[PDB]
This record gives sequence, C-alpha cells and structure tokens, in this order.
Amino acid sequence: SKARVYTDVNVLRPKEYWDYEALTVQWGEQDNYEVVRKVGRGKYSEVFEGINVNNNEKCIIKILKPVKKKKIKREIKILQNLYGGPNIVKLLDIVRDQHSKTPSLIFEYVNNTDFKVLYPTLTDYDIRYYIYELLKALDYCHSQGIMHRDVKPHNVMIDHELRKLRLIDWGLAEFYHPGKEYNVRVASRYFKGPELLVDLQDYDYSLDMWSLGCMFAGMIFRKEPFFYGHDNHDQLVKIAKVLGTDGLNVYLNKYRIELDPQLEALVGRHSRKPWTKFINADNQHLVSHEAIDFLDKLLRYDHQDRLTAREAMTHPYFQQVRAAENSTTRAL
Ligand SMILES: Brc1cc2nn[nH]c2cc1Br
Repeated sequence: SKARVYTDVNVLRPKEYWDYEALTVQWGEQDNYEVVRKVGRGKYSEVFEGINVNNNEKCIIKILKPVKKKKIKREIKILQNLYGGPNIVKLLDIVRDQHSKTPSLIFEYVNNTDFKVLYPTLTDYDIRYYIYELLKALDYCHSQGIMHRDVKPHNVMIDHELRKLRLIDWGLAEFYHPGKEYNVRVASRYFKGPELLVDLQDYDYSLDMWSLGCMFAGMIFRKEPFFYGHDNHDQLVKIAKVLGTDGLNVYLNKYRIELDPQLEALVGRHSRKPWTKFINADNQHLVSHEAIDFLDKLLRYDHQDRLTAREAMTHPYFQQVRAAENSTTRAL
C-alpha cells in the first residue's frame, strides 16, 4: 500500500527535512520562561502555562519526560517543518534545565476549553466549523509529508471566542515515506484505524482520517468514545459490530492480510449497523443527511477509500464555512 495523495513529498524535500536523527538542537535560554500553573499531565509530558519574562507574552511549556533523543528530535523537526501552517501549534523555543538537561518545548498559548465542557455547548454549525478547521491542519501536515497519528479531542485546542483551533501534541507524528513499515502502536486505542488493529504496517496519512471519523461520530452522536474497546483486539471487535464483518473480510483479502486466529475468533460475524441507529432525541439536532454521508465516507475499513482531508473540505456538510472563508480571501 502507498498513499494516493502527497505520496512523494519527502523526496521533493532535502534529506535534512525528514532525517530528524541528524538534527542539532539549538537550545534557547530556560531562564526566559517562568511556569505560572499546571494545565495537564500526559503519559510522558507535563504541560504548564508559562510567561515569557522578556515580552510578557503567555506561553505553554511542555516538559518532556525521557524518551529516546530520536523521539525528541522527531517532534522538534516536525514542529519546525510545520511552523506557520494553518491551525498548527507554533513552536517558539526549545530549552532544557541546566542541571537535569530535561528538554522543554515552548509554544504559543491557546485559551482552550476541555472538550468535555466545550462540546456540549456546540451547535450543528459550530461542529461544522471546527471540523473544517481541523481538516485544514491535517491537509497541511499531510501536504508536508507528515502524519499526526494521534488525532483525538484531547489534541485539539479550541479558543471558542476567537474561533481558533490548534492541532497539538506532535510527539507521535512521523514522516511518510512510501513503502515504509511503521509501528502500529500509535494513536490512542479508541481512535486507532483498522490498519493498526490488523497489523497493516505500510499505512499512511489516511490513518488520521479514521481517527477524525471517530472524533466526529463522538461529537454528532454524543457517544464518546464512539468505539470503546477494552484492548486492541476488542477495539476491532467494537468497529466490526458497527461496520460489519463482510467489509472487514473484503479489506483483509484486498491487502493480503491474515487475521490473527485469536482475533478472528473474537471478531466473529456481524451485520452492518446503519448510522441512523445512533440518532436519538438528545443528539438529533446535530445530525443531518450531510453529516451522516460525510461520516460514512471517513469510517471505512479500506484506508485508500476514505476521504482525504482536502476531499473532505469539499463535502456539502461544510458548504457554509467554506463559502464564508472564500469570501474573506477574495476581500484579502
Ligand atoms: Br493550550 C496548549 C496545551 C498543550 N498541551 N500540550 N501542548 C500544548 C500546547 C498548547 Br498551545
């Protein structure tokens, strides 16, 4: 398998663009940034609101727990390569404390609201807007030869008053090289695409579109996480109990994949459940024919059949936001 879009971006860039192990980090001065308060704990990073003591601007400080220097360099190189892209978090500095040498990334601050608080206050056209903004970030990173690999609400910061969206946490992101066999232990369980769950290692940007689909289903149906498996095997089972096993078997045959025997037994046999089955009185105001059609075109087993991010932006679901922003670029 090879990506059907942005296939060859990395050979159209100098070697130094993607060869992150060769990066030499130019460290800033740690004493320029003061921690103000904690905002979150990740598995191996800690995130603080900070202040730049020189220009007094707010910032976010991400302190990275030891992981291979290869991984720190990968995250830094990706953030540098994506700097200035639409709805991408902006990396402002790279510092480390004098004594422990633990690295910290300095970002531009975003006034986020927790999705558990924010999403219940979003109406139909708010969802259309923010998904469109997320698609702009994914199309951009894909166009620059990068797959995020951890798309989920927790990695999408939103300043709702300023309608500002930033795609964050590039620590699992990778460069796409056609033919490359990647680690399938990426993303977070509930957002993993079927390719990861069946050990299809030569996956591509389209992984991120499955993850987006999961996020989107969770929003419009108010069922989050939408696919709630108790382990990586059961994650496939939860997907198969919605999409059905007939489509799974077609997919496995196309890509010449032999399903693990234990996994095959766990998946069993299931009919496809129509998307309308998830509609209820509480969520119905968020569902339209256009939302269902868009969702259906994201959540497909076959990664090569999913909408790309740029194709998604053309879908009728986004008619209004697309027309509104096109007007402003004309005025520019
Ligand atoms: Br807001 C915000 C929160 C973050 N957590 N991890 N990285 C982050 C960057 C920004 Br900006």
